[PDB]
This record gives sequence, C-alpha cells and structure tokens, in this order.
Amino acid sequence: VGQQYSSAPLRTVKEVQFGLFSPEEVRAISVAKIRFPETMDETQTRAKIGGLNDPRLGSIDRNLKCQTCQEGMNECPGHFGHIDLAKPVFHVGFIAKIKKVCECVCMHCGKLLLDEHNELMRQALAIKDSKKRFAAIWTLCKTKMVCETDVPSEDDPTQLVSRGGCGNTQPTIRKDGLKLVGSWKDEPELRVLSTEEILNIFKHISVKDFTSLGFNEVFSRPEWMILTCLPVPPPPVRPSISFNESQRGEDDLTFKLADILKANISLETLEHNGAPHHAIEEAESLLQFHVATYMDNDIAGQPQALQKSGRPVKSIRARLKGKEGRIRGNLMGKRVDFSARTVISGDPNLELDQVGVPKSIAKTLTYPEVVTPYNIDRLTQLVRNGPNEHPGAKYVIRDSGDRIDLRYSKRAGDIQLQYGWKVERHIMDNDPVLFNRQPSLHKMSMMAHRVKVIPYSTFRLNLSVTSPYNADFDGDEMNLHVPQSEETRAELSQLCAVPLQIVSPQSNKPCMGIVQDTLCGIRKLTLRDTFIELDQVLNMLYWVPDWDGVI
Amino acid sequence: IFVYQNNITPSAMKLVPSIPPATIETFNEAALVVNITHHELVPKHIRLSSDEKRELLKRYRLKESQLPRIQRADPVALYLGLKRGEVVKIIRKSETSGRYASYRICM
Amino acid sequence: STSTFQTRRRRLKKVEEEENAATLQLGQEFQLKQINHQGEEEELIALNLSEARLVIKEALVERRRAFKRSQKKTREKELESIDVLLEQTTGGNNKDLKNTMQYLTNFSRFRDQETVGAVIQLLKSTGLHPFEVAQLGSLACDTADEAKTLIPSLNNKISDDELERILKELSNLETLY
Amino acid sequence: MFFIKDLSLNITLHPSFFGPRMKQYLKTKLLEEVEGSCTGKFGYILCVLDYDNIDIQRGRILPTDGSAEFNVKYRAVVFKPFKGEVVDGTVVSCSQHGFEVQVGPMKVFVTKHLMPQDLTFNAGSNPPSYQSSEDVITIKSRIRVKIEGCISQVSSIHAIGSIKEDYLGAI
Amino acid sequence: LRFGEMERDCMIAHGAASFLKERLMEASDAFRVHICGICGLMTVIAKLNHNQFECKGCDNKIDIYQIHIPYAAKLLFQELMAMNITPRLYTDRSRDF
Amino acid sequence: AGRAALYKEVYNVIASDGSYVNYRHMALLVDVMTTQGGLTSVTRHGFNRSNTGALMRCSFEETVEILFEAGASAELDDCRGVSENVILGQMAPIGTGAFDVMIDEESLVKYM
Amino acid sequence: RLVKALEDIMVHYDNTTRNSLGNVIQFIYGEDGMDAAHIEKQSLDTIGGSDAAFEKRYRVDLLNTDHTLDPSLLESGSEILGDLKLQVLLDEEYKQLVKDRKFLREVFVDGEANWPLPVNIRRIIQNAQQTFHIDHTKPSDLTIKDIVLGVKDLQENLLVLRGKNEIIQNAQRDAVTLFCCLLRSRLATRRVLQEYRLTKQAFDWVLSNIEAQFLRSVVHPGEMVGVLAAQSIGEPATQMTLNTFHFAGVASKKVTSGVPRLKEILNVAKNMKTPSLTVY
Amino acid sequence: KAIPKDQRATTPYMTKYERARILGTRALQISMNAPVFVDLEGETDPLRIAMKELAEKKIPLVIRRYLPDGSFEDWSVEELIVDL
DNA sequence: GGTAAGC
RNA sequence: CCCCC
DNA sequence: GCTTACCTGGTG
Ligand SMILES: [Mg+2]
Ligand SMILES: [Zn+2]
Ligand SMILES: [Zn+2]
Ligand SMILES: [Zn+2]
Repeated sequence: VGQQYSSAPLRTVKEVQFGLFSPEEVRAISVAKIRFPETMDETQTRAKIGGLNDPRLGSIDRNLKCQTCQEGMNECPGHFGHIDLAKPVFHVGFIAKIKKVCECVCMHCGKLLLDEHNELMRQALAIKDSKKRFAAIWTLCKTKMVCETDVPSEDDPTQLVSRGGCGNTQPTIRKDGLKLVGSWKDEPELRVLSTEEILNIFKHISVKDFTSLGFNEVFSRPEWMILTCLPVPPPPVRPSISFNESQRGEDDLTFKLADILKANISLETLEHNGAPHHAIEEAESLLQFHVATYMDNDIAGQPQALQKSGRPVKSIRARLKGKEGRIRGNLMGKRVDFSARTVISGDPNLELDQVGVPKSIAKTLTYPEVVTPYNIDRLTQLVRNGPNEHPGAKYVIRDSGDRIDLRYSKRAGDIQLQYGWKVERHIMDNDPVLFNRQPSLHKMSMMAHRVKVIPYSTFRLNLSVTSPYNADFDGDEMNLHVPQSEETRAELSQLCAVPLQIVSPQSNKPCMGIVQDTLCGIRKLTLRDTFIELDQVLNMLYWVPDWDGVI
Repeated sequence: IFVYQNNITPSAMKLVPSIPPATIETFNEAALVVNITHHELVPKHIRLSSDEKRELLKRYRLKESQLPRIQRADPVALYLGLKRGEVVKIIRKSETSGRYASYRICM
Repeated sequence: STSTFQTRRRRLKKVEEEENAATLQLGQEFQLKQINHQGEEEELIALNLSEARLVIKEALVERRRAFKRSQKKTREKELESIDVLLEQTTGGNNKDLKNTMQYLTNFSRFRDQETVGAVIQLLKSTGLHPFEVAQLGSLACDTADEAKTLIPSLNNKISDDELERILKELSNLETLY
Repeated sequence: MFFIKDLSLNITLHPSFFGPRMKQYLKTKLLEEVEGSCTGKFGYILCVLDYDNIDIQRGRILPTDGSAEFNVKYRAVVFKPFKGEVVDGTVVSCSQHGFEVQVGPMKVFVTKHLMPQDLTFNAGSNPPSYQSSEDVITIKSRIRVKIEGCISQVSSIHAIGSIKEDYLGAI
Repeated sequence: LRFGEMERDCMIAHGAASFLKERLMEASDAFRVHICGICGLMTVIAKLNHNQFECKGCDNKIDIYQIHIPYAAKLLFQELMAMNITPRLYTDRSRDF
Repeated sequence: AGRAALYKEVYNVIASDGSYVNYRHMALLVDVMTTQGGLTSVTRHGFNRSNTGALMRCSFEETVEILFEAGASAELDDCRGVSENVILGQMAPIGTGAFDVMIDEESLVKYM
Repeated sequence: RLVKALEDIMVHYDNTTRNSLGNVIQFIYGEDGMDAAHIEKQSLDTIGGSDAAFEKRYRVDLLNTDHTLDPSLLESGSEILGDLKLQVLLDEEYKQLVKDRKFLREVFVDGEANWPLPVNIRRIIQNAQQTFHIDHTKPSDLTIKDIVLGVKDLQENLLVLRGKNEIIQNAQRDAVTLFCCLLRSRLATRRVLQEYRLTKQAFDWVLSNIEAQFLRSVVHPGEMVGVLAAQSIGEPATQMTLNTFHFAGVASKKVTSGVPRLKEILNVAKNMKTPSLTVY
Repeated sequence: KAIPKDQRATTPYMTKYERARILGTRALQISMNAPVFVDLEGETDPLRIAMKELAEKKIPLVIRRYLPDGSFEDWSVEELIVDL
C-alpha cells in the first residue's frame, strides 16, 4: 500500500523519538549540496539544475530520473539536501528557550549559575519532570548575575569552597526582534550577543548541566537550537505546479529557499571579500530574517516577509496550524474515496436498518470481492455484465498486481477469472454501509445499514431512524461510506448496525420510536370505536410479513 | 504539632525540618476552628500502611504514577498529616453502586 | 532477515563498530556470554571440524527420520554417502552445505563420536576460549610454538609444556582415515 | 570457529495454509528462507538443527490483511570467518595474481605478494602453478592460510589470506 | 467526501478500530515508506528492482523496515524535518512500560 | 469535596435546561478534571499541558509550539493514544483493537 | 474540547477506567461497572414510607399467630408456625432489610427512591407470572429456606469483578451494594409469597434470569467510554442558551446560567460572574 | 508477561468487540480461501460461514487480552462464552 | 474582538 | 461565497 | 499589577 513489492520487513511504529538535527546529521542525510538560487533551466535548457529544486532530491517530468534510486513519482519520498549557512542563525521556534538557557548559564565559562551548594537549587534538581525542572532552575538562575568562584561550604557558612571559578558578571538579556541584547554593569555596558557567541557557550555547557535543563545528550543538545546547516526539503514538500511544458509555478517554500540562498551567497561574498563590518551585520541579520520567516512568518516583530504580489508567504509553521492544517485537516480528518452524498427522502416501505441507494451511486461505489470457489460463478457473471448494467463490476485485479478496466479492456468480454483475483463489483442489496448526517455529534450520527438499490436520485431511509440522525426531508443531505474488507464490514454489521443503537447510553433510554403518520394513525386505529371488516382485515394481516397465516 | 495564634516568624519557620526523623506540623488556630472533615462533601479518607499500599499497587498492576493524586497542602492531607508517597483510601457514597472506594497518592 | 537472542541496546549513537580478530575479538553476535532460547545465559558454542561434521550429519539424519515419519498421511565412501543424505534432506539449491560437507568430511581429524567426545573432554579441562578450543581440535599442531603462532590468543594462557601434553594426546586420538 | 547459534526468523503465512499440516509448512519455509543463507552478521546459516523441536509459538493475525505472523525460534550451525583465523583449505583457482582456496562454504584468496618471495607463478604448467625450491602449489593442493581480512558480499563472504608468516603454507 | 474529526469521533465511540484505519488509510492516502532502524528517519534510499536498501550516514544497508503511514504524515514528518525537528519512528519499544 | 461540588455544578447546568445525561458521563468528566490532585480545565492550558504523548496534544490547539518543545526536550511518544494511531494510520487500541488475535495450531489440528 | 480531553479514556480488561498513559480515572466504570444502555430507573422500595408500613410489608414472625405467613400463602404454612430454627433465618432477612433502609437513607438524603439500576426486576416477576400462569388463589410450593437462601446465593453470582484477593473481592462487594439493596427489597419472603404469589419453578426462573441479565449489563472491556461521555455532555450543551434572562426584571437576584456557566466550569474560571455562599 | 491459565481473572464471556473481530477475521480468512472447519451446509457468505464456525465452536483462534501493564491473558474462542 | 498566564 | 440543524 | 499570545461549530 504505496505500490510494488518491497523485500524489507513490514512493521508498525511503536515509538516516536522527538529530537533536533545536529548540523553533522543534516550533512550525513543529504543527497545534494544545493548552491544556486536558480531552480531550473540548464542555462536555458528546460531540465533541473545542480543547485536548488534538485538534481537528485526527487523528480519532476513523471520521468523515473530520481538519482541512482531511480524510482519515479509515486514511490519516491523525496530526498533531503542541505545548504551550509555562511553564519549561524537562531531557529525562530527556540529564540525564547535560547534566552532562558543564556539566563541559566554563565555567558562566559558555560557553567550553570547555581548548583548543589544552593539548597533551593537542590530542590529544583530533584524535580523529576524535565519541563517543570527547567522552569524551576530558570526561576532561580535568572536573578543570579555573577559566576561565583567560591560559595559558603555545606558545613561552615564563614568558610568557602571553590565551585568552578570565572567570577564574571552576567548581562540582563532582552529580546530585540530576532536579536538578543545584553546589559552588564557608571551607566551599563549595552551590547547585542552574537549567534556565534551564544552557540559557543552552548557548545561549552556540561552534559550534566544541559541534562539538568530539559536537554538530551543523544537527541537534543541545546547548541542544536542554533542553525548552521539548513535541510532543503525535497520537491514533494514544495511541488512545482506545471502549466504544461515551459511554464511551471514553484511553491512559496521554493521561492523562500531561494531568498535564504541569495542572502547566504551575499553574506559569504562579503565575509570572504573586503568585509566593511557594518555591511556584514546587515547581510547576517537578513539571512536570520529569511531563515526565521521560512519556518514562521507570523512573528510579533511585524515585517511579514511578503511575496512580490503583496501576499505574505506560507511559513512551514502555517501549513501545520489547525483546521485546514496538516494535523487537523489532513490527519485527524481526510477527504475519502468510496463515498457518496445526496438528498435524503423518507420511505415507509424500507426496514428500519435498510438504506435506499440510487442505482447511479450503486454503479459508482464498488466493493472489492476476492475470487473464491463460492463466488467464482457469480463474479464471472457480474464481470460479463460490465460497468453499465446494475448487478455489474468495474475492474478485475489480477494476481499480477495491475487492474483490468472493464469499460475499456479489449479482453473485457473474455476474462476467465482465477481464485484469489479481486473483482471490484457494484454495491449490492444487503451490503453493510455506514450512513451519516453531519454534524456528527453522537455515536448515533453514524450507523450501519443494509443496501437496497432503488431508482431515483435520493437516499431513502426508514422514518423511525430519522430521530437519531436528527434529519428531516426538507432537502437535508446525507453521507454514505463503503467498507472494503470482509473485516470492516463485520465491524459495521456487528457493532454499528441501526438495530444495535436502539437504546442510547447517553440518556439510558431508547433513541428510536414510532413517529408522525404512524404515531397519529396508531392512536386512531386503537380506539374502542375502531372496527375493521373481513376484506380489509385480510389485507391488513397480509401486510405483516411475519404473520402466522392464522385469521 | 504547633498551634499558633497569628503567625510564626520566618526566622522560626526555618527550624521546622531541622530534626529528622521527627516531623513538625504548623496549624493556625483559626484554620482549626471548624473540622473540615465533618463536612457534607468530605468523605472518609483512610491512611494506608506501606504493606496495604504495596498490595493496592500489586492488585491493580500499577505504577505509583498511575494513581489519582492528593496535594500535600490538601486540607484533608494536612488533617491526617499525610507525608509524600502515602496512599489514602477514599470511601464515598455512590448513586450508581452503593459505596465506591477511590485511592489518592499524596504527592 | 534472521534475528538473534542478544537484545538491542544503543539508541541512535550512530555505529561505533569495532574490528573482529584473534585477540578473541569476535563480534557482538559472537561474545562468550550468549543467551539461549530458554532465556538462560549459555556459553558460546564453537565447533572443531569433526564436532561440526557430526553435528550436521546427526541433524540431517533426524530430519530424514521426521520426513519419512510424516510420509504416511570411510572418507571417499562417506563422501558419496553424505551427498545421498543431502539430496534427501537439503533443498538441493544449498551448494554452501554441499561444499561444506565435502570439506568437513575431507578435513575432520576424528571420525567416530567416541574419539570426538574424548577430544572435547581433554580440551575442556584447559579453560581456554571456545574459539581456541575449536582451533586446537581443527588445526593439527606438533609443537606449542606451532599452536601458539597459529592460535595467537593462546599466548600467555597455557604453559608450553601443558599445551605439548595436549597436542600429544590429540595426535594419539587422530583417526587413521 | 564454526559456531552454533540460537536464532529466530519472522515468517508471515497466508490464510490458505491455515490447515492441519501448518507447522509442517512453517518448518519448510524456515528451511527455505534461512538454510543456505549468508549474512555479514551471522555468517553462513549452514544447517538448522533439531527439526523435531523447532518452536512455532502462537502467531498474531495481522489487522487488514488476513495473514498470520510467527516468530520461529530455532538453532543452527553457522560459519563466520575472522581476521587472524588460521584456516586449512584446498586450492581451487590459480593465476599470475595469486590462488583462491576453498574453506568450507567460502573462498580465501592469497595474493602473489602475500606469499613468500621464492614462490613464483608458472604459466606453463597444466594446471598453472606456484613453485619454490621445495614446494608446488596447484589446484587440489591443501594449504594452511591466515585470514588477513573479510568482505561481506550479499550472499557470501570472501577474504584475503597470507601464507607468508611461519607455520602457514602447503601441508 | 470529508470523513472529518467529528466523524472520527463516532468511529472511536463505536469501537470500530479496523473500520477507522481503513477509512484513513486504504480509503484515503495510505503510503509506503522505508524507515532506517538506527535513526528513525525516512532516509532509506530503497532501489526496489535491485533489492538495494542503504541509509547513508548511518551506513545502514541492513537494519531497514517498511512502514505503512498516511502520505499526509510522510509530508508532516518531512515538514517537521525541514524545521530541524527529528520525528524518529521506531518499530520496537525501548521504554517497555 | 472539590470533585463533589464540581459534579453538583456540572449537573446543575445541564439539568436546569431540562436536559438529562446519565451520571457516569458527567462523573467521568469531573473525574478527569480531578485525578491530578487539583482542578484541570478542559482547555489548552488544562488537560493539553499534561504528561500525555506529544502528537496527541498537538492535535488540539498548540500544534507547532508543542512539536518544537517535543523536539528540544527529546520527548518519547509511546503511541498508546488514539490520535497517535490515527496520525500513523494504524489500528488503535480501541474497542476491536483492545486485544490481539492468534492462530492456535494445537486446536487447528484438533478440528481436522 | 470535551472530545479532545476525554478521547483516550477506555475501559480495560480489569474493569478499570484508564487513559493513554494508563492512569486510573475510575477504578470501576461509572462507579458500578455497568453499560448505560442496560440501566433503567427503578424504585428502591425500603427507603420511603412509615417504619410501621415497612414492618407490615416485610416482617415475617412465625413465632406470632398474627404475624406468621398465612397457611394459604405456602404449603409449609401450618407446620412453620412456632419454628424457632426458621425464625432465626427470617430474623436475619428482616435485620438486613432494616440495615439496607438505614443505609439507603444515608446515600439518598432526600429519600428519593427512583434510581437508574441494571435488571428491571418489575418485568422479570411480571413475566414469570404470565409464563407459569401464577394462581393468586393457590398455596406456593416454595420453602422459607428456598427463598431466604435462594436470594443469598444469587447475590454471590452477581459478578462485576473477578479476583481471588480481598481488594478485588471487596471492590466486587461494593459495586453490587446498591443493586443488592433493590434485589433484597424485592425478593423478601413476605413479598415473594403474599404479593407475587410465585411457585418454586417460577421463583427459580426469576433468580436465573436476574443472574443472566445482570451479567449482560456489565460494561465491555474496550468501551470507548471517554468519547461517549464527551459526546453525552456535548450534545445537550449544543442545545443550551447563551442568554436565558429568567431572573430579569428582578436585579438583586442574579445567576449565571446556560452556556456562560458551562464555560465558567470547563475553563475552571477564576473570576466567575455569580459567586455565592448558601449558609445553612 | 502472560498470566497462566489457572490464574486468569478476565471475563469468561466474549466481549462484543472480541466477537466482531473474530467474525471479521475469520470471514476475511475464509474469503482468502482459508480451510473451513465446519460443514458448509450450502453456505457461501464468508461471514455466514464464520458464524457457523463460531456457533459450532470450531474457530482455531485465541484472544490475547492485554492488561494495562503489558501482561496478558490468552483466551480460546472455544472456552469463551458467547451469550450477547 | 474575549480571557489568561506571561514579565 | 450560499447553506445547514 | 499591565502586555502578550492563544483561540473562535459543521458541510458544500
Ligand atoms: Mg432540514
Ligand atoms: Zn528517490
Ligand atoms: Zn563563569
Ligand atoms: Zn539512518
């Protein structure tokens, strides 16, 4: 299920280990170096370049060409490349954490501002939950504004023991946009702390110290919150919408990456050349801007990295942010195949658990049946019927993977079925199907029904089942979902079947009764005054399917 | 148990944990005026022995983590003088079953 | 592919892969302290070709017994004899086993299980590594110098004299082919 | 060397085989998959022992597919070569670059330069040989080699060998 | 049609586990990835026809797995990776709890 | 007593409206809001800030922020929650997923 | 928010209610271990009325001519008068029924008798009478032992929890406390004979059915109880109003109510609109 | 860690979910041409066949009930009581 | 444009 | 947008 | 005790 046999063992995910990329790992997992803002045109020749939007990272042209892997569009996950940053830059997502870590460590020697020699600190270091522990250590260390050489000994308060020298005064760090500014102590020494400066002291934090802060020696060292080697995501993440040959619109990410690239080439040029040093600070802060603005383009610090159109550039963070987001809109909820929707109509002649399905829908929706000696003859007949007669079939899936399209196949008239083949046949009477009415507020908003293929364009349902759905026939639309396994259809029939939902466990009472015409007519039928003579009594008895035949 | 009128000076409050294994508990006179355990909404909380606790965890196949928790500062935890780790059995009346017992681990 | 009994430990930690030698640095998979199916710690099983030849022979014989039970509802000579058993139990396609049996039958020093048992007894008193014990049963040495050169691991472990007593005994047990 | 190892293979069996002679087919698929195989990790998985007692265990039926996956716990004879292992073998091929030696299931190749200077290749001889002041090495001759190193090659391990050092060579 | 969040909630309430997976996988975007056994990443350079596996910079080739995940999650993970986050997917439990 | 009062309060809002919910539902909500020792709001600050797995918590409200913190603190999601199995397209340990199904070769033989 | 907060709550194979971390939320689902679809409002008789009427309805005194069981009610009636050995049994029966009434009056302080419980006992007896064609003008073949000990044994098989230890066995005793109160109150010797007029065959069928029905009623390990609760509180919330103004036109009488009060609650809002003490 | 037979404490009755999964699993297998342990007296639907195999208690499957700690109780579909 | 938990 | 309980 | 940073029903 992602096409074509893989010899690799298939397993399920049991654990997800979150972490941060070391720059060394980004280089290790890279396929292409990435160095030109240019995406394509080999000078002018329409084909992708050795710089951006890959050699290598994946493909376009629905032409296999995916670097040696050579697997082609559906099969190929893209491959990451990298871009080496001319100067280190903070990751937006970690700007605050960086501030807090600087606020916990001596900005000179990299030691923790407090230790075991402080009673309040000991209480915090004891904290089991890393998140709560870092919050405590910070609340303590933030105020500590000197890297004490010696502190009073555990026994004698008059005497002191050397902890870990340095003795340097710490700044009072304030965030100025994407910059971190310090104020040491006449009037205070005000200076902006460089990324390199921070990175360096983060690199100098003891494992014991960064493990005391929320960090991980293996998976997430604090120094990794500072970016140095940027992973370039492959084309599948940033697809180039091709408007048919020599006309292709690249993704916003592709454009942003080109800006990161251009800003970087710029900085690397001045750094190498006659660096005017007050020009260097500009190209540096610009690189910082693009790298920030690529991941998050909704920062408090107003300038909203715009597209030349006046549009604001879709940050990666923006793609994930809920309802329409990646998580909420694509993972928690999906748009799905084997589905149908029409206007619902009511039917007194359908059993409580049946659903009237328009032929057109029945001929579209298709359950895939495995050729077995029990169905071999039946399925053979549906294949013969083709995709246009009601009891029919659309495709025949062979042992040999590929599916036969009965509407086009030259062999569609022939086809001698074999055990194990799947016949994708039309939805038929008594197939269990999931019927739904949005908003789905209850378990009873979705119930399994037995198909009843019928004429006309409406899903027809039994009047009694109207109430659980909270549906009426003033043009309400309802949804149908077709189960595809002999296993999922058993879930529907054995768990979600309409008759199984009769008593609701919300209110602890039944959730379906007799309604409207029948409720009105039942009172009328059952008064003393109401008598029936033979002629009708017989038609009335004949109407009860289960009648014993006894007058 | 120290029953003070208004307040215990911070200077004196420092001496409190200074004598282990003995534990000092400070209660304000005003707090003790009414016995909160007597309230309509307050059920019977019972202090479990180290062995009774061992069994509870065994029988439900639990990590201490997975037990419902009671704060150390909890009016009832303070009343029983519950230490951290101590489990309390809670017998409440149920409108569903007649009686229902919960457990809370003092953290 | 096939897995083992040695439980996976290092998280990411890349791959700090170490070399394998005769400083008895056989893999992680070939450590002295092994863990058997039953869960217990077992010592490494290393076989001398002879020990090895008989293990495979016996294993294949019991397989034909099981295969015939379920079907209801002298070196030159021993060489053809084996090719019959293999053509009966083995998948045919297993050339690796056929090449092995020809090798093992042509290079075993000890024919019978009594002689193999005697070797195995003698060399077990030594308290040497299962690798050195298997090499002392597979390579025929005359002097402790031969043994100690060919099996470098042995070096300070056994006395030159004690080793020489052992090689005299192994030479006496050597089958007259 | 030539070890015995406790191992376990995961086999996924299709519903068609969920009949009485099921274990019979699992033990079969185990011998196909595993026996005659070679890994850098374990070496050559030469022969599965105790056929009468191979452990099937229970098999989990897999969610959307009907198949059942068993971890077949077993015990086999393996051959894993090592650097510094002294092996006895027979000469198979022979050239101006050296000679290859059959050692059990694998080949150890000896370079002209990883053999004593007096051993000189003779193109002439039938079959081609390596001769010295008192020795002749050709196809079929027995040699004691010291493995210099190994290479894991998909379904085989090969090695470079020496007969330069003392007590190695013809036998 | 959208089988949304609320719809997912009724399948949960129903206890229709297998129906739910089918609706999100087979009925929508099931995809197959090759995961390295060392870093839990989608690094594996799997050449299927040649049976070549490889995760360079793990120097794998051997410890590799096939996983079935919704393409949108393959996307989510590559997006998180693009933001220096490593969502390492493992096929065994290290915690054992 | 806090839980007892909270139930009384939750009940009284639903019931004043005329509406009826079986006890066990409100009981459960009130219990969830309470097992942590104090009052845990059904908000992004409340329940969503608990020790539950990253991916599950990111599915409600603080999506990206949750995932960054997950990365920096090297969080381990055991995929025990529904949301995690939904994101991974795996059968959740829910209802028909709350147990395993095995073939018994012993009985498989006995049935022949 | 309700759904997202309760998502992961499910009933485990140990009848415990747990979340994704495996933390216990409820030790037994909804305190009783019963599935809400098998719960029906039933009347706990014993709780109300005068002590006199209770005594009339339940007390059987074989040692007293006026308060014995009438020989018309059971065949045993004539020889049961003065039986000290059986009176010790009826003395237990009455003592427990009193103990029950005392306890019910502790649980439900207002005296409210109607509570949703599993197994509609009214119907079982009703059906037993229509099945065996109960003759309310013929003496019963039941014994006092048949009744007294019969009910006692049934209580032993009303299983919610299983475990061969005191924790589980006590937890089991507890879960069944309120049901057994109803059971004992409905199958008292005086009630069974003088009201229901059951036969041994009929009474047996009743005990049998109560057992079966009770078992059918317990929650199923795997129930996604969390979402269920979230949706059960969610759907009525959907129908509440923002405004209401039922106390408008009278200030100095203000209440928060409806949606706003539901938010104040779920948000554990610190600055609530209508704070109020009710001092007794 | 597997709770031994004599020490099993879970319900003797098959859960509504266990049943649906068995019938589903067995129908699936039957539909994939798996061997049938019942005499199909003219039956054809893999679910209707599975139901027969269930009713005749000739389903060779076992449920592995997992407790929240990881330990488990294996239960045969033979010994499990199908009421419902 | 409403609430709270940051500084 | 323009439609919904 | 003020400013920030999160959120705001369902389909089509
Ligand atoms: Mg309408
Ligand atoms: Zn590729
Ligand atoms: Zn310092
Ligand atoms: Zn890797």
